[PDB]
Amino acid sequence: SFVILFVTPLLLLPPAKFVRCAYVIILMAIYWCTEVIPLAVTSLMPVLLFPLFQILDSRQVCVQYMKDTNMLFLGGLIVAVAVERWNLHKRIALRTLLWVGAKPARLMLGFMGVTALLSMWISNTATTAMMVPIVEAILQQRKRLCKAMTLCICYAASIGGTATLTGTGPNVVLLGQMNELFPDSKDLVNFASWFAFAFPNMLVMLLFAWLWLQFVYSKKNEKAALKVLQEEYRKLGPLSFAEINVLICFFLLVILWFSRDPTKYVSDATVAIFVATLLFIVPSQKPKYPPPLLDWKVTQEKVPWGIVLLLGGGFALAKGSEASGLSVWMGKQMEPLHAVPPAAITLILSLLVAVFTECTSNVATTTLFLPIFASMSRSIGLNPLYIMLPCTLSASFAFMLPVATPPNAIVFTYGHLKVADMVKTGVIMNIIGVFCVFLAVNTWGRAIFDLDHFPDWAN
Amino acid sequence: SFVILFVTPLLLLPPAKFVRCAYVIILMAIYWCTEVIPLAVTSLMPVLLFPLFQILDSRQVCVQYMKDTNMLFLGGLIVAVAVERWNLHKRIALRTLLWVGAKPARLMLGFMGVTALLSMWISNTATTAMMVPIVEAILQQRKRLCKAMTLCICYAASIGGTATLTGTGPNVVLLGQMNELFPDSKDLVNFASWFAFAFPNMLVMLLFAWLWLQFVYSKKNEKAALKVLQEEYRKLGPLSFAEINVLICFFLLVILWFSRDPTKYVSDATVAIFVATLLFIVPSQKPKYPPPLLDWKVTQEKVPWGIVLLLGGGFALAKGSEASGLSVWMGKQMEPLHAVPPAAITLILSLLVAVFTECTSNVATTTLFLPIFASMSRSIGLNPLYIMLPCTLSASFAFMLPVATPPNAIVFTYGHLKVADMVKTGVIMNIIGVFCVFLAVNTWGRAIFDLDHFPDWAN
Repeated sequence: SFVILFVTPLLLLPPAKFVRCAYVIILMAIYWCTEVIPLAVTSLMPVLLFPLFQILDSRQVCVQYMKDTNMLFLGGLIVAVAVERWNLHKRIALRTLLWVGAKPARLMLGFMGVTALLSMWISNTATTAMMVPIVEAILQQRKRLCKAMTLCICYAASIGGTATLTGTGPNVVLLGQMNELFPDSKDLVNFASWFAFAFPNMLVMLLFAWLWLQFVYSKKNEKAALKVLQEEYRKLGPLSFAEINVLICFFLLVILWFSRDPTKYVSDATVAIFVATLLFIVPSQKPKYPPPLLDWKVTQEKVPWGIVLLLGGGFALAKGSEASGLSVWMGKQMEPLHAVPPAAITLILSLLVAVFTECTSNVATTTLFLPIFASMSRSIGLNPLYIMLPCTLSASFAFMLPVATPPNAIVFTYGHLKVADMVKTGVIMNIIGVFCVFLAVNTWGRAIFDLDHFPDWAN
Repeated sequence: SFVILFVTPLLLLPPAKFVRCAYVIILMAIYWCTEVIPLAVTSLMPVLLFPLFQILDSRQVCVQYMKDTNMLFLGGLIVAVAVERWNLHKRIALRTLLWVGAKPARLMLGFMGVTALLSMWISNTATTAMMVPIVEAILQQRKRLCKAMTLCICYAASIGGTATLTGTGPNVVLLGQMNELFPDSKDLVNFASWFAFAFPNMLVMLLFAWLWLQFVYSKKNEKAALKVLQEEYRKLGPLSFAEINVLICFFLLVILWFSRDPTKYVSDATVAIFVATLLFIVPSQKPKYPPPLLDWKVTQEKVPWGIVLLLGGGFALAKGSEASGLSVWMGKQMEPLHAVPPAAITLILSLLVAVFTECTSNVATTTLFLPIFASMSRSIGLNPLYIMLPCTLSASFAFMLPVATPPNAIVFTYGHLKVADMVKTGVIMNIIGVFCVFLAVNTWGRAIFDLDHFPDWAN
């Protein structure tokens, strides 16, 4: 019940400041998992508790909630709001679905592919909420096929969100934790490098996921799917001037992100804010002044400020833990794990994170786990990325339960899925994702991020 | 037109870093006044421009957008959302209106008083939006009386918002500018001290405003007003458990604010966040688990995150100006004003700010003006509060034009008001407010804030 979770851990107070910080983290973790209070409200607990426990005064805690990574996430959110408002993502989805065809194998392949590619830029929740209605329309016009198609949308959304830093919350958590715990790693992880590392990983995950879904689960079926796609495309209207401007702004954002990383004042957040500002200036109609692509009302009602506060609370947790000496204590405690082969450590941690994300939020899960893993990596003399990147990717492997991530809840809202089918498919999804992420980290992740050597920024 | 304001100042680039910061500030000021892009989007321009002009890199700029004052404002906003959601503010308004009576003089007095007291805690926009419908209902059940009653609601809302730090945006701007420009002034300005200084000032403004409105502008009229108030009170329902809990949480917030100021880790933001968190825990119904007073959905859709970003942009402007050496340059330039008597300087500045707020947002106006006035005060060896407090109070004196502040727009949305009547009444409002604020700053503001001496935190 809520009462036992609300009251009992809060009254655990009877020590050292690192013990108080560990208590704050454990209480926040319990509130993350149990959802007794909202995620953003839980993320505000550092402001409440660190001054009370004298870890950081209110000024230090409050200045941790908006940062470079948080601003980059906000800019990406604004761009995503612009894309969703002018209905460009559905246009891309329908165009690519028409291009790939409608035969059931390639139909599922195209659905998973477009969901993954759109989830790189649009949020996984929004991508799933847009894509599932098309699946429902096609199915209405086999039970195994229905459940496979419902699962594939959320599975591909979760996989594709990992490909870009702004694609999913755990990636932004990883970037913020890298800047907090390892400040000397100046933009080593960025949009270009993270893309170069995760997009092939995302493609491998998508291919193996599609293969497994074909394993576990035709003319007029193709004709019905084509009819549905064409009818959905006709009501979309002609490619409008606003959609063209949004696409141009998005392409400019992508080009500036990938070109910035082929003193350094300009970062990825600067590019995101630049394009977001342009979205409030670029007209939505031909002048023949026409309204801009975005106004502050829709940006206000559509931006998930709760996730921004969640990221800020994660950064405040990192700051309080680093200042209070908790991270040093954890590193000293679990350095006797320097006897294990790093590969086995990565496999075990990825499996544990993938399992743990089935019960709680991906962003909260990676927020809780990344400081511990970074302390381990610093203690055992291993590259922090070599641990954090696979664990950050595994934080998005919410495949077993509908309550694991909002895309699973969205797909489970429809009646084609039961809990049992989802858990049987999701265990193999978790194993496949862990294997693919392991292979990527051990094969081309090493070249991109220099995982073979202990970096200087890890001390 | 928008095009000339969009393009021409942006292309002014052909110098010294302080010149570039001054250019950024001037461009932001033009965008504040002209409203070419939204206020929050304009507040994000430091992130775009300071890295481009090499004043501050993206990490320094982005960390300025959430701070102690911004968190306190957010907590107060959450508490206000809780009050508005459970319809407690309307209950207080109707109860006090029934208590004061319905005779036209005391009717207007009670309306102005309750609007001022509610605007201390609820936002001026929300207070006006709640209060004007009661006025309309009473009037429906003399043209001069109608226009007087419509003006008085927004006038009292603007006056009452000054009484508390969270009452209006300019006060939060003043607190943030005090922490930015004068870091050594540890919580010299706080909720308790600002209340002790401004609540008598607010009362004097309210009394003189009511007197002037009676100057420029009965049984069954009283009976109709009483009938309207009673009927509005009956549909409100009995005092519910949720309203009692919200009132208790509000009283706890007020008590903790006033008792904290009869190392220092706990601040007013800590109290605001504590009460806001309690609003997500305290039940809204008798357990007989019942839903809490707040959930994150309504808090998300009701909190003005745009104003939070506006405050953050103001803090980033202050940081970039202080770092770039612009403030030193302005102080050196306008120290030849050390020949004027401080009282004349305060009168002139208060008049200029009160006039300038008629054309642009109060928050933007005080954001633009406070750094210049602080630089003046530092240069001429005068207490910065002795200049900033009257100017911060005058920033809320939006009385002449409907476009000056959202309360004026709300009251002007109804047809009882024309622009001419509003400007004639508002010029005398501005003069009266400037005089009252001058008297308060020179009589009891000196005792509270030690305005007679140049403080050490002003260097």
